[PDB]
Amino acid sequence: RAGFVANF
Amino acid sequence: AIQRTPKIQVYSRHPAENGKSNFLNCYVSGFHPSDIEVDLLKNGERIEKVEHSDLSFSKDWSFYLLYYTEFTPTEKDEYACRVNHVTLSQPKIVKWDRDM
Amino acid sequence: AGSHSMRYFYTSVSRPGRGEPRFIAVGYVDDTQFVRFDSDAASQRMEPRAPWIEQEGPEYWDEETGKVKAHSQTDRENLRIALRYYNQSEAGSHTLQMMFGCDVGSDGRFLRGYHQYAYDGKDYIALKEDLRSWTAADMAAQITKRKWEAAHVAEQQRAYLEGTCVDGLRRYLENGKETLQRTDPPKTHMTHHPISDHEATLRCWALGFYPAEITLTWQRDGEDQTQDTELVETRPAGDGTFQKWAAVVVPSGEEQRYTCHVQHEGLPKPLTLRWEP
Ligand SMILES: [Zn+2]
Repeated sequence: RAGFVANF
Repeated sequence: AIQRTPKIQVYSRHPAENGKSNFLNCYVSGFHPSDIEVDLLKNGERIEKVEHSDLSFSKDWSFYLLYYTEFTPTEKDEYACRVNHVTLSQPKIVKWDRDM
Repeated sequence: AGSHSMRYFYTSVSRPGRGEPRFIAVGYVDDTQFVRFDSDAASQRMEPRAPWIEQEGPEYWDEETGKVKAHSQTDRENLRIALRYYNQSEAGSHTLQMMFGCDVGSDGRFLRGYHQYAYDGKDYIALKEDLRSWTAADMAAQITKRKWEAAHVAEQQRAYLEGTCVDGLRRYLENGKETLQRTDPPKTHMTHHPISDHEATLRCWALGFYPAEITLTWQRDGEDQTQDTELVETRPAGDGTFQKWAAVVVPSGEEQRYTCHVQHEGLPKPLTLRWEP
């Protein structure tokens, strides 16, 4: 179950 | 941009015995960037129904791929893996050695 | 096994003049892949790659598909940001890789978490071990670090890694118990290959083992042969097991000075092998 990422 | 050359291993799933069906593997690892061409050869000719694993990478961010196909080895037939990558001047051909 | 990991690996590769970046995602429990997403594939869905993950209801597949597509979009944007940060042209192809995951012990307790990026194969930014701050590798990455500090990205990721990530891993381990918990020991043997009248190769083999973690070493007179050992990378057999061998070149007649040593979680005790003609 995956998490999330953010913009650079 | 970092570039790393592929490590190449060609090998059977099971110990070969002439006449018994098996799987021929070409494992390419440690390379970067990810674009790469991999063919399994039988007596110099490209084998057709060849599958491969989903692109993934190791702790050091280098990629690895497994290419495989069913096969039935014999005393006579030569097998090899041919690999091209941007780090290679020319395609690299690694012959299957049943003791490796 | 004594500890377990859940890991996701993301690769984006820009294709200038050929549309949006290629985006590939794969998820693993230990050394077993269980999902994939590939932007080139027609389904545009997260897809199963291990039997036990198909026990997940349809909500799962919809949700995981939504998340991986949102991830693809963000890393697409990320490739663009990086071009600007590094003042690179739109003509070149570039790679953005992302990995995250959690390790838990056999007691079900959190051991460590990861959340990190590499750009063109080099470390860009990574969540440190205490899950509270960032290792940013260069000038560009400090801009991202400042941005993520202000939005408290470290706390969001710590909560994910210690919470949902661990919950997910435990659930997968339950559903895939019959295969995921196995610790199949290597079957070992040794072979001898003459090179000349002066030398031969001794090769120690480990076959059929899971998980992939293994230590295979040669000793001469009880001493490490680190700088004289040919040691290949652990490789998949294709049937869910792994293979490895280590070899040494030995002077003729000196075979008995050499021992092969095998450590693997599946072994009741570490193995010592000798050449037995
Ligand atoms: Zn000593």
